[PDB]
Amino acid sequence: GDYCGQWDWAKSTNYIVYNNLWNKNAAASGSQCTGVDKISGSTIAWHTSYTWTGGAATEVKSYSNAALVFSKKQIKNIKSIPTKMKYSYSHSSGTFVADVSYDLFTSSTASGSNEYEIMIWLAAYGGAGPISSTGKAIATVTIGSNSFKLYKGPNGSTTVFSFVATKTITNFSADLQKFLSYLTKNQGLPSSQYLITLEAGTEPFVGTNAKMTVSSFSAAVN
Amino acid sequence: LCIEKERDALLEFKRGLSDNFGQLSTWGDEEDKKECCKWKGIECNKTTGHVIVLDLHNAFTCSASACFAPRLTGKLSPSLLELEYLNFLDLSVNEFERSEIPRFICSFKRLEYLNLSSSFFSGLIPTQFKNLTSLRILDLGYNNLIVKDLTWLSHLSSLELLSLGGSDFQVKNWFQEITKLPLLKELDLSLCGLSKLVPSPAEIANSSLISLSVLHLCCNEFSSSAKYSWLFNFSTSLTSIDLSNNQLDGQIDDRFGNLMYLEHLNLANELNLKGGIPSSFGNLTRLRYLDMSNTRTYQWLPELFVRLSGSRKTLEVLGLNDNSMFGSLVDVTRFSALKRLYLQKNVLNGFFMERFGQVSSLEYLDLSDNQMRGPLPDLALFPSLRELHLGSNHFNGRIPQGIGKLSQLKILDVSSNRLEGLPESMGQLSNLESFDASYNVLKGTITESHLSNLSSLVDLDLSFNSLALKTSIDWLPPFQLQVINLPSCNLGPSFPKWLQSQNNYTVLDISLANISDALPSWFSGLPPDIKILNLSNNQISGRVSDLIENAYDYMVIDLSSNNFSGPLPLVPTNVQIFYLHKNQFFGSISSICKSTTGATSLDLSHNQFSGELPDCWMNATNLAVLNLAYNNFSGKLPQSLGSLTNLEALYMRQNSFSGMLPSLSQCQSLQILDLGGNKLTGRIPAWIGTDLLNLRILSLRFNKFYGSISPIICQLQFLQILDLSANGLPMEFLVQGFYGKYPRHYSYLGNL
Ligand SMILES: *[C@@H]1O[C@H](CO)[C@@H](O[C@@H]2O[C@H](CO)[C@@H](O[C@@H]3O[C@H](CO[C@H]4O[C@H](CO[C@H]5O[C@H](CO)[C@@H](O)[C@H](O)[C@@H]5O[C@H]5O[C@H](CO)[C@@H](O)[C@H](O)[C@@H]5O)[C@@H](O)[C@H](O[C@H]5O[C@H](CO)[C@@H](O)[C@H](O)[C@@H]5O[C@H]5O[C@H](CO)[C@@H](O)[C@H](O)[C@@H]5O)[C@@H]4O)[C@@H](O)[C@H](O[C@H]4O[C@H](CO)[C@@H](O)[C@H](O)[C@@H]4O[C@H]4O[C@H](CO)[C@@H](O)[C@H](O)[C@@H]4O)[C@@H]3O)[C@H](O)[C@H]2NC(C)=O)[C@H](O)[C@H]1NC(C)=O
Ligand SMILES: *[C@@H]1O[C@H](CO)[C@@H](O[C@@H]2O[C@H](CO)[C@@H](O[C@@H]3O[C@H](CO[C@H]4O[C@H](CO[C@H]5O[C@H](CO)[C@@H](O)[C@H](O)[C@@H]5O)[C@@H](O)[C@H](O)[C@@H]4O)[C@@H](O)[C@H](O[C@H]4O[C@H](CO)[C@@H](O)[C@H](O)[C@@H]4O[C@H]4O[C@H](CO)[C@@H](O)[C@H](O)[C@@H]4O)[C@@H]3O)[C@H](O)[C@H]2NC(C)=O)[C@H](O)[C@H]1NC(C)=O
Ligand SMILES: *[C@@H]1O[C@H](CO)[C@@H](O[C@@H]2O[C@H](CO)[C@@H](O[C@@H]3O[C@H](CO)[C@@H](O)[C@H](O)[C@@H]3O)[C@H](O)[C@H]2NC(C)=O)[C@H](O)[C@H]1NC(C)=O
Ligand SMILES: *[C@@H]1O[C@H](CO)[C@@H](O[C@@H]2O[C@H](CO)[C@@H](O)[C@H](O)[C@H]2NC(C)=O)[C@H](O)[C@H]1NC(C)=O
Ligand SMILES: *[C@@H]1O[C@H](CO)[C@@H](O[C@@H]2O[C@H](CO)[C@@H](O)[C@H](O)[C@H]2NC(C)=O)[C@H](O)[C@H]1NC(C)=O
Ligand SMILES: *[C@@H]1O[C@H](CO)[C@@H](O[C@@H]2O[C@H](CO)[C@@H](O)[C@H](O)[C@H]2NC(C)=O)[C@H](O)[C@H]1NC(C)=O
Ligand SMILES: *[C@@H]1O[C@H](CO)[C@@H](O[C@@H]2O[C@H](CO)[C@@H](O)[C@H](O)[C@H]2NC(C)=O)[C@H](O)[C@H]1NC(C)=O
Ligand SMILES: *[C@@H]1O[C@H](CO)[C@@H](O)[C@H](O)[C@H]1NC(C)=O
Ligand SMILES: *[C@@H]1O[C@H](CO)[C@@H](O)[C@H](O)[C@H]1NC(C)=O
Ligand SMILES: *[C@@H]1O[C@H](CO)[C@@H](O)[C@H](O)[C@H]1NC(C)=O
Repeated sequence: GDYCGQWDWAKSTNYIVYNNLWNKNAAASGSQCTGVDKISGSTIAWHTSYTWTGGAATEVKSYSNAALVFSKKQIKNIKSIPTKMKYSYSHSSGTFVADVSYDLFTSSTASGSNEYEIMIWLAAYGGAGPISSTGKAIATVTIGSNSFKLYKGPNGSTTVFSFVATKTITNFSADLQKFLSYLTKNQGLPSSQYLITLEAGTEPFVGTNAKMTVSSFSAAVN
Repeated sequence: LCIEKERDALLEFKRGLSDNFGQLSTWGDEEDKKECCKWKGIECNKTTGHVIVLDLHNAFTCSASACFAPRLTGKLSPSLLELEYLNFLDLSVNEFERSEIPRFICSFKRLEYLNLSSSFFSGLIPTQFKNLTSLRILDLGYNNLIVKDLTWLSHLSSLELLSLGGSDFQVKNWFQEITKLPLLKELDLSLCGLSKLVPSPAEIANSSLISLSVLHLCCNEFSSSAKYSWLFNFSTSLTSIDLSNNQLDGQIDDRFGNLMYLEHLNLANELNLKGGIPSSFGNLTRLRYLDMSNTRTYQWLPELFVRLSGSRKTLEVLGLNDNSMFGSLVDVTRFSALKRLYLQKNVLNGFFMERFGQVSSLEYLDLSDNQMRGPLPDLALFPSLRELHLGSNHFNGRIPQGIGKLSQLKILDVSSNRLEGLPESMGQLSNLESFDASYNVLKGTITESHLSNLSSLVDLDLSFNSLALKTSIDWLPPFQLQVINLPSCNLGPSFPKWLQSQNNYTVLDISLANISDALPSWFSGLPPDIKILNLSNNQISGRVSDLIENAYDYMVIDLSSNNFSGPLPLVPTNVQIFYLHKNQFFGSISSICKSTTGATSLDLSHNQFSGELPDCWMNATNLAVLNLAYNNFSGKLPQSLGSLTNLEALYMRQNSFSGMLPSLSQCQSLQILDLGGNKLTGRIPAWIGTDLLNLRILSLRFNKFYGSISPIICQLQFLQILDLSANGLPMEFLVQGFYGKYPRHYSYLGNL
């Protein structure tokens, strides 16, 4: 059942689907109401729907997320972070700005303040793009038949690495350990960082009568 | 001055594009819009009316983890050929149809500035670009285009700037084809896969030896001096070199120091610039900007300053942050034009001394997350500071009485140091927006003069210090502060009077202050959007039933460890942790969950509460820490507790609970369950061993449990504590919006 509370959640076995309107009061005069549809072992299914218009349209408004709870394990000692995702997205009229992204974080300690953030954007609409200190990609990488452009920039203390798919992906699947290890070898993330949170959702900036449907979101840390 | 065909053309061009956010709203065929040259983005020649400038370039604003751009998402219309004489076309940071660069652009023959950068222009350059012979400056950077033949370039002899960054660059011999341009002052090849394409010594011999001045080569996978050595063939006449983000594993080539005019060098975000700058850097003379951030250069700091002494007088910005640089910081004033110095997150273990007898012009200084010691220097020598970052070190002494001379100072961070006191003279700063001197060893009383004359203050943070803050009784502060963290500071025996005057704050932490009167009547009109109120650990009194306001979208209410009284204040609607323990409340808690609440942790323990627990816990499903212990409670455990899908700790010790224990099957996840001294009866049920697999502490002491023990309780195997006497038979929770996007994790397991 769909539920509209600001910080409401729904623990679901392996995955927790938080709805955060962590930025509702952006003068965006609107409402968002999320909700889980199906459960099927490793694969979950969910949706949201929203209408954020006006106020501050430079900003994100919410990150409904599908999250994993897992044995927090060091980046060195992950063999595989397999995942897949299938969705389709529906909107109306004009000024539709938003993205669809994974969000991973890392800290020194299993329970520490987020120090690194890894976003992997499957879709960018309307002019929505990742925090970049330059405006321009540090590098372009190809992983498992997907081509990604990497941006890096600062969210206060967190260093946010963001991969952007050149092909706006409606059917993603990959090993996020390849992404994590690419960063460790090449950009400079320490392998000693502990992987803390895995999230996958959408960040809306503006939109009207929107609705995301997730056919599946399998994900793991092995 | 405006020419008719041009408006007509410009209007048909607009008819194709979809501005959506404006920008093109000032364009129209209307009488009121009748001069096209006073429109946004057009400039016309003063005598001939023909348009010369068109730029629909758009920048983008970044908030939080995301940055946004109003891209034009239109079709780029060839009616623009009619403009005839434009020396300036800029369509940067706009998305059109993400398509070929239209060939009609090359049919201009009077362009000098074409910038199509950071759009989505794809495919490959039309060869027709060779017709554009008139082009002084071309930017085509950061699009999705592939570049395999560079033949046209030869024809644009007029060029003085070419960016081809961010290309599928696959050209074996650019060196030849780029030295063909007589006046190319600046070249950008960033993210062009330059490393795979390396100029031969031979191709460098058959070349034109252009006088090149500015080079950008960032994002090319070089990793050694080899694949970028071709650079030093312009040793004669270079000024900027951008070799940032190159996986550079090696010591920097001493050649750079030799270059006579280098004035800007970014080698930031490398793999290992072992050591650092060599001695040839003593020969650099003029220099302005150096950036070795995130390179792991392990170098003695004052030898770096020796090796930059070639430029005491020219160097403006020095960025050596997030490196393993050791040493001490001595005589940075010697660098007379240094304005920004970024040394945070290094391994520096020395003193911030400055004894040159000169004055510095540093506006921004960051020495945070080091190991530094010794007292601060007289900051009167650093008057131009706008922000002074010094946290996470080991500094000592008082803050110097000369800090009062920092007028342009806005931000001061001296957190986590061992400093010992504040001068009155910082009641003179008046531009200090955020002042954080938390976790130090400051001692003494802060008078209103300490904070006199500081109108622009919005953040004050003096946490966990041995400090005192008493103003005069009739003092009116010149500041309204959104953030007020004054824990472990005695603010007055009386509730601080100055807070009657502050109405803009949204986080109030007055805890462990020594306070003892009753809650003042004025404090009820507390600002309507407070998210964190921590009044705990005092001797505050009053019945907060009617002294707090409700549903103000709280996030953290902690009113514990006081002499408050009355019945429970009705819980606000959006609060997440609501702590009322260690007080003198009493009465029902029949009001807790009549209204829906998403509190994740409430603590009602150590009160004089009473009654039968209401059966409404499905109106608060989100609880994970329930703490009703140490209260006088009589009644059956409400079957509603079965409604806690997530509950991590259930504290029910030392009540008068009677009856059987209710179905807790659906609360499969829990780690702590104690019901000590609860006078509860019934057999120990199966579901403790059956559905409640998760469990670490189980205490059912001094109750009345009849019946035998199920042996199935041996199947938990993570249970650490078991206590079932006298019957006759690494944990935490989260607060979501705490740091904006990022949640906060709070620990609650304690004495084991
Ligand atoms: C074809 O079209 C293309 C598409 O547009 C054209 O491309 C554009 O070219 C423009 C130039 O023509 C570029 O504009 C210039 O940008 C630079 C960028 O560097 C600064 O900003 C970066 C991001 O921070 C800012 O951005 C956002 C958005 O505004 C804000 O949210 C931020 O708050 C921040 O704004 C700050 O800056 C202002 C400026 O004063 C402050 O007053 C504010 O209060 C804000 O604080 C960032 O990369 C830079 O920061 C570095 O250092 C920081 C701390 O110093 C650190 O936090 C960063 O992470 C980064 O750190 C790195 O380096 C440090 C060492 O410094 C290391 O320690 C660290 O490890 C890292 O390695 C920097 O903040 C900007 O400097 C320019 O500003 C000057 O010029 C414009 C006008 O053009 C003015 O508006 C400015 O105020 C300023 O003007 C005067 O003032 C200067 C001194 O203050 C003086 O020196 C100037 O010369 C001048 O007199 C421009 O803003 C544009 O970026 C670029 N865009 C793209 C997409 O490519 C292309 O040119 C065209 N082709 C052509 C023309 O041929
Ligand atoms: C409403 O307000 C009240 C009161 O403000 C809040 O209740 C308080 O909350 C505080 C924050 O949690 C808490 O302070 C923390 O206590 C932790 C446990 O303390 C242990 O270690 C101390 C050592 O202190 C000794 O040395 C210092 C320094 O000289 C002296 O000042 C002390 O007097 C002692 O001599 C022991 O004394 C205790 O017995 C415990 O063993 C601390 O761990 C924690 O410190 C950590 O954070 C500090 C931040 O600056 C940091 O300096 C310090 O080094 C610690 O670092 C932590 O984080 C790093 C990084 O992960 C980690 O590696 C470390 O291991 C550590 O985890 C704080 O000192 C108060 O004790 C507490 N008071 C009460 C009554 O509960 C209340 O929470 C608040 N309301 C809400 C809702 O939050
Ligand atoms: C810093 O700059 C100085 C001066 O340019 C460098 O020292 C000088 O290096 C040049 C090299 O071309 C020497 O000039 C020539 O040397 C040859 C012998 O190698 C000689 O036969 C020529 O007649 C000519 O003099 C020069 O002697 C030398 N020393 C000076 C000028 O005092 C120095 O190498 C640079 N520093 C670093 C660390 O590289
Ligand atoms: C604006 O237009 C005038 C003429 O329409 C230009 O003036 C010419 O400038 C060149 C070089 O300065 C001279 O050799 C010509 O003799 C000038 N002609 C006339 C009729 O004055 C002027 O350069 C144009 N400027 C811009 C920026 O377009
Ligand atoms: C690029 O420049 C050349 C040189 O002017 C153009 O070639 C001319 O094309 C016209 C078209 O009929 C002929 O009448 C001329 O005789 C040609 N001249 C030469 C020297 O070949 C060419 O058309 C230009 N390209 C574009 C797109 O304008
Ligand atoms: C009261 O506090 C609010 C914020 O909680 C201030 O509002 C913002 O202040 C910043 C400061 O530079 C501005 O950039 C924003 O434009 C302000 N936004 C809004 C919506 O007001 C506010 O100015 C404060 N008021 C006073 C008088 O101190
Ligand atoms: C759970 O909360 C709801 C509100 O969401 C309570 O419903 C209200 O009850 C009062 C009287 O008790 C009615 O006058 C209102 O009209 C009701 N409002 C709504 C929105 O339904 C409900 O009583 C609570 N449940 C328990 C068991 O206390
Ligand atoms: C080019 O550089 C190399 C090494 O830096 C040098 O030996 C060669 O003579 C240079 N040629 C010119 C023309 O500068
Ligand atoms: C603040 O200090 C300045 C400098 O002495 C002075 O001009 C001004 O009058 C002072 N204001 C108050 C209220 O003391
Ligand atoms: C309060 O609790 C005590 C035992 O802890 C009990 O003796 C007393 O009767 C209780 N008060 C009542 C039932 O009013």
